[PDB]
Amino acid sequence: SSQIRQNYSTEVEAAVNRLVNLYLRASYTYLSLGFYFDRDDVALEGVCHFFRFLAFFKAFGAFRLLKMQNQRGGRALFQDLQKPSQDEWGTTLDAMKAAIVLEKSLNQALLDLHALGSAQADPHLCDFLESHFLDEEVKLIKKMGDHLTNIQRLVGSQAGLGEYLFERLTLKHD
Amino acid sequence: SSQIRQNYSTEVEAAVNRLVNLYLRASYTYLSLGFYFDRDDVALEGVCHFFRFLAFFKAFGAFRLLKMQNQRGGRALFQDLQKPSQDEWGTTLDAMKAAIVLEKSLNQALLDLHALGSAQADPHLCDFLESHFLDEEVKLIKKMGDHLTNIQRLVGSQAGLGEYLFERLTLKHD
Amino acid sequence: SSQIRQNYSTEVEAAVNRLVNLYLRASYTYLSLGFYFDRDDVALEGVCHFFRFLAFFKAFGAFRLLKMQNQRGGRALFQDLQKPSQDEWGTTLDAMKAAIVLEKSLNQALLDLHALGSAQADPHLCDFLESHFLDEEVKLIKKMGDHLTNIQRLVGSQAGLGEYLFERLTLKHD
Amino acid sequence: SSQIRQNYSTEVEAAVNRLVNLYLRASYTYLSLGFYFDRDDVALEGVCHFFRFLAFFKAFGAFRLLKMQNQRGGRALFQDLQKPSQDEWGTTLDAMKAAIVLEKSLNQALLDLHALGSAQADPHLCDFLESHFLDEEVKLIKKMGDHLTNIQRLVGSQAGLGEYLFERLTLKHD
Amino acid sequence: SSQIRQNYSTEVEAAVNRLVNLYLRASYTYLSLGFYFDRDDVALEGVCHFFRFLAFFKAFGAFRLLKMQNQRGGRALFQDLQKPSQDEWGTTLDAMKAAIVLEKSLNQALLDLHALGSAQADPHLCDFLESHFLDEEVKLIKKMGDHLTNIQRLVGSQAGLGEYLFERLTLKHD
Amino acid sequence: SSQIRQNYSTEVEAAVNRLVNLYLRASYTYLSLGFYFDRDDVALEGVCHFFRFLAFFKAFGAFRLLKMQNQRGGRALFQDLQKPSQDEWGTTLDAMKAAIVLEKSLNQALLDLHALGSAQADPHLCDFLESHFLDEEVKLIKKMGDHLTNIQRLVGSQAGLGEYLFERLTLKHD
Ligand SMILES: [Cl-]
Ligand SMILES: [Cl-]
Ligand SMILES: [Cl-]
Ligand SMILES: [Cl-]
Ligand SMILES: [Cl-]
Ligand SMILES: [Cl-]
Repeated sequence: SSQIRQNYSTEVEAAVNRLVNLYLRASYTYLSLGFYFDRDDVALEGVCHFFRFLAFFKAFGAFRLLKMQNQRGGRALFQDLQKPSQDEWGTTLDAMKAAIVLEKSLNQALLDLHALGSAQADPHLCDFLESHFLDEEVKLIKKMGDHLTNIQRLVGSQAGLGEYLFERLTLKHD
Repeated sequence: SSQIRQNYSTEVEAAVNRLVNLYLRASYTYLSLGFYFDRDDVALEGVCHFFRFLAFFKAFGAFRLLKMQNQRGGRALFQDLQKPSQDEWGTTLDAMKAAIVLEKSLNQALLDLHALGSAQADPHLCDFLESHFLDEEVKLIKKMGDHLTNIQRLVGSQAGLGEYLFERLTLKHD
Repeated sequence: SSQIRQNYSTEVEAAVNRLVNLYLRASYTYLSLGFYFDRDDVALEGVCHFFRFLAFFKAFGAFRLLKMQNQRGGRALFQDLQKPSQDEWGTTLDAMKAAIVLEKSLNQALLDLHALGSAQADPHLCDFLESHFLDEEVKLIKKMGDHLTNIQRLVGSQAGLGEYLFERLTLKHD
Repeated sequence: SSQIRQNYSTEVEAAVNRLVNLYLRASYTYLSLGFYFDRDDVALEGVCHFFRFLAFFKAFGAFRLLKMQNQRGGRALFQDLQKPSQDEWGTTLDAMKAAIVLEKSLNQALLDLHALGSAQADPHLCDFLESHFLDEEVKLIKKMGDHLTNIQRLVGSQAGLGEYLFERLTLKHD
Repeated sequence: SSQIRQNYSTEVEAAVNRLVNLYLRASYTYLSLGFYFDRDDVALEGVCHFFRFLAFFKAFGAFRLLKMQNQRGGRALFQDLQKPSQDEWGTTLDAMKAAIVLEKSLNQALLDLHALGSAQADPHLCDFLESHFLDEEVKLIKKMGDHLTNIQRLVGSQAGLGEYLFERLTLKHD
Repeated sequence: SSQIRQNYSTEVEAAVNRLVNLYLRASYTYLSLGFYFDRDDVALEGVCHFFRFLAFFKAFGAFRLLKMQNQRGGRALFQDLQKPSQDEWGTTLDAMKAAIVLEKSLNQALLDLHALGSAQADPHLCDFLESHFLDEEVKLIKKMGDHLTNIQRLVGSQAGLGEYLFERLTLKHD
């Protein structure tokens, strides 16, 4: 079969392809979230920019996984990409909750693939995830949790005021 | 008649003169809105600056239309410029609603003139509007809609606080 | 009434609004003169540029008056802007004569408002006109008189030659 | 409904959403083509880079369409993204033929949407496609046709030699 | 037939080839006008330079049309280029009148090809002409009309003096 | 007749006009060759660029001849420009052979005009050709001969491979 493949199981190869799909689905979800916040009747630029950046970031993750698949002699296989779970995303709070849920699911998938790699004595795979994904993911979830907490603190009798202030004073815009 | 005029109908020539009037009326309306927000008892600099800029922008549009009238061999004809519809403009929300109404009317006038040009097989006219007015107008209306949405989100028990915060954190001032 | 208004009569406030109208009418007249000289069958760029600049200059004068109205606690009130006195402006000589007539009328209006301010013991108003309008106006009328004299000297059996040479050698173009 | 929507038909809105799907599907197809050419048993870097760039370019096209949908007051709706038509793409020639087929299909979709816009008297839509998509698409198809011709000229008894030389001397690598 | 041709009619292809011929004929006419004004017994450098530049400009137009023909998959076909209508071009006025006549004929040909493109639902063709030819042509005809008017104003008892002054003070030389 | 003409025969004047025609015909032939090699089904950029440059170079030669005609007091006379000998130009080899044939014909025409000048004791004419045309022409024919030899060496069982390699490694492209 492959002239380069070594210590690279069919199980890991398949799970890498599945993880690419999950990252591209996440990218697609973030594209939808970003354009929702760009609507004239939502109009929260800082939220749009936050999710738009994550769409690019998740696509980059898929690209890195696909590059690694080839470096190890595996074969990239693509599947249909499921549309995002929602067409409208509600409030900034609703969206940030959905994002944390998505990220925890991606994180569990990274942890599951790491555990498979460990079980299969594939240290290149384990290091790859540890070096390029696990800490990036922990840092992103921490940031979303921080944001969630600030959004929640700003919700009261005055939800619109809080939603505006969060977008203007925490999120990057211009 | 003209040594240069070619494929330039009397109907388009007249409609161009009418459109100049509409743009200058819009400029005048924006001058009034700007100075209203500069009043010591209104005092919203960011709103003043927003409308003052649009007054200049609409005058520029009229200048471009008049330059084109001459480039095509038509004759600029000016009519009286009607005073703005109001002497006092209410809240930022009231003003931004009035501006969107004005812009939609200008947009319909651009679309009507484009349709006349198309019907008269005048592609220079059509391209002129498409290249210098149609997208500029769509972009401006999108921005006003975004602003309207943010102003509306900030209205509640605390309308003054919201009006101040919008002017300070969304609109350009200094 | 106003939290800032002091020593600012209703008569001066009204006369300031009237003077804004006169300056905007003058701006409009200069816009018409400029585009007339831009016609393919007139084609005197230096004359077009001269009047176009005056259109901007007169609008600036109206802006300064409106800013002052607000600084004093008065209320800007806009009226319809009458179309210019002519649709076609004749020769450079005819146009420059019309401009001097317009400027003398604006000057008389400045002098009349100054006299009202003096009579009402409003030195801020008097100084405002003296510092930003009276000398600017005298300088502009002197320049137009100089131009008129040169245009007249160039009129003879060869009026077209003189009109061309004045536009090329006295007026700014490029 | 929308505070900004004007002259924007439901038919165009739906067709824009469909066109976004087509552009994202094209991006996905190009991602697959690129990683196929990055395989250790294919190893044609210049071809990988060509298709990888087109994946980014087609995603950019979808982003521009989605931005426009919002600028016009329409609502972005996403659908499932179908996996590419092939898992393996054959030779450079096979791939370049598949790309031209894909591009002609995207081009027909642009032309169809332009015709709908024209029929609906939507000049903003027509100009948008003309200014940002029609010529870009014609230029890309011309380049692929040029490439196809050069690949074909290099096919003979020595197909591998030709495939290597095309990748090294025509396509960008490093 | 062509691997790239799409939505490109035989009628448009033929009309593009005809238009190339017209632009090259115009270039040739301008070459002749330029060298006539370079004669020692004509000696009007500014007029020579004006027409020489237009010869280059019209050739550039033909080059752009030929590039587009290829981008669309059509086939460039060249025909004999007819010599200019005159061997001697008379006065600057005679020449500028001939140039405006030539330009109006080229403009009508552009408008005719645009109308054919519109009728054939070929928006790439329509946009190409609108973006690279229609406004350039309107601007050039406006300039020639301006020149004609100035030349005419300078004709009187003293035609030679006027012809010299126009060449020295309006046209670019050095 | 001419105030400047001296030692400039009617025979040389006529032959100069004929030579201008030949150079412009050559320019036209090179324009056709260049656009043929730009076809999507030919696609040899380096060959297109080679012939496109020669089209410009031959037009420059005609311009220099026309400038000289005027410097000597002769009168430029233009004739119809015959279309190129072919609509399709075959292979790079076929085209380069046609170009050498064209250049040898231009060279013979230069030599014939030089011999006429010598016979008529017109040393300005002789020097003009020697200084600006004879060596340029010898250098160009040497380059085409070098190219012909390299194209011929690359023709064998693998003509397409050779044609590609010549265009990529000898001719300038980018
Ligand atoms: Cl499937
Ligand atoms: Cl009236
Ligand atoms: Cl009224
Ligand atoms: Cl679904
Ligand atoms: Cl023939
Ligand atoms: Cl003939």
